[PDB]
This record gives sequence, structure tokens and C-alpha cells, in this order.
Amino acid sequence: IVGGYTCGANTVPYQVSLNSGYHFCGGSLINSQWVVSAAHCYKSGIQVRLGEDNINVVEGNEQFISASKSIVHPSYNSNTLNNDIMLIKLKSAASLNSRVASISLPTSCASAGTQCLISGWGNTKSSGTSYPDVLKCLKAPILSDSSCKSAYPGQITSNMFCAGYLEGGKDSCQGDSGGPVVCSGKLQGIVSWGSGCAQKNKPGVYTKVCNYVSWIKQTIASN
Ligand SMILES: [NH3+]CCc1ccccc1
Ligand SMILES: [Ca+2]
Repeated sequence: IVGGYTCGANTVPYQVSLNSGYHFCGGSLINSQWVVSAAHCYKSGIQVRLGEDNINVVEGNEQFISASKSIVHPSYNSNTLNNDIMLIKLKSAASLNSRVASISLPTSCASAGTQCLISGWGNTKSSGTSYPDVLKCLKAPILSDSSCKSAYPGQITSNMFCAGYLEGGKDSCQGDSGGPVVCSGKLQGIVSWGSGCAQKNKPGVYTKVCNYVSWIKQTIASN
């Protein structure tokens, strides 16, 4: 997260860290046995880490649970990042509590200008590299679909939206991939891609979760 702030421990209780020996992506807890992330985060050997603040220190609220199954969206296209969403089932149910909680799925899509909370353990620099140990947060509005498409001609589909600031300085970045965009209490986006981080006229692009709610709910119920 560039241009953001320290969330404070367990203030984002649905935020998960995906770990394969190291943090590599975020995700969101949507019920006690299922996490939503980005399809471009797919890999074998995933451990889900819930209740994290400092990912390098055991602080007392963590739950580490191996993934039993990953389900990349049937139509994921890794070239274009269309349909950049993946479900991860936990080998055992998370113990839900204050510091570990699910986030609701949308009931409908969110509107341009809606303010959202984006969070992660990604790079905090727009030039260079600095990875935080504690969770970072950013408040950012959903941008109009026309400014998004103008920013990235030929690359935005109906399954994507942009959020952030056209002036730059505030954005998601490397290592934030897969994590949540929460607006009005609902998971409306997943950190997906962009052109660099926090650059002018290059806002973050996010998977548009409201298009996937029927797939998510059907998939979970059948798995
Ligand atoms: N705003 C761009 C976020 C991002 C950065 C690098 C890889 C994936 C996603
Ligand atoms: Ca920790």
C-alpha cells in the first residue's frame, strides 16, 4: 500500500495473508472455511494466515490453516487478468472471533465515488521498495468506468474497476495482490493489477466481485 496508514492490529479482521514460506498475497475471509483471493495468486502449498498484524512476529491472535483446495475461476485469463478471482477452502474451519471475522459479499455493485478500504502488506514505495511488517490501509474511491478505461485503453473489462487517485501517490502495490477492497461493509474488489503503483493517471485495477457472487455462493455450497 502506497500512501496509506498503519491499520492497527486486527482492525481489518477479514484480511488474510497467504503464505508459502513467506507472505505472497492477500485474501479475504468470507466464511469460516473459505477465502477469496486473486486467481493470479494461485499456487500449490498455501497456508492461510488469519488474525495477522505483524507478519514476522507471533503476537497472539493468529490462526495458521493449510488450504485443502483452490478453485480458480473457470474463465480466468492470465494474459488479460479477466476473471481474476479464486476461492481457497481451509482444511479446517477458522475459529471466528473479534480478530478473525468474515466479510460479507455484495448484494449489488458499488457506484463510482463510493469510498472503500483497501489493505495489505505490499510495498509502500512508488519508486523503490520497502515492505512493511504490519498491515497497511488506504481509503480510496471507486473511479468512473470511463476514467478507468481511459487510463488503460483496450484492457478494462466489465469484470474490473479502478479505484484510487488519478493524481497518484495513493495505491495498492506488489504484495497487496488478492487482498480486499471493502465498500459499505461489502467485499466489492480484489487487488488485481495496474501499471506500477501510485503513478499519475495509472490507478489500481480491481476484480469486480459483485459479478461473481452467484459463482462464489454456488461453488462454496457444492464444495
Ligand atoms: N495497483 C497495482 C497492484 C498490483 C501490483 C503488482 C502486482 C499486482 C497488483
Ligand atoms: Ca503475526
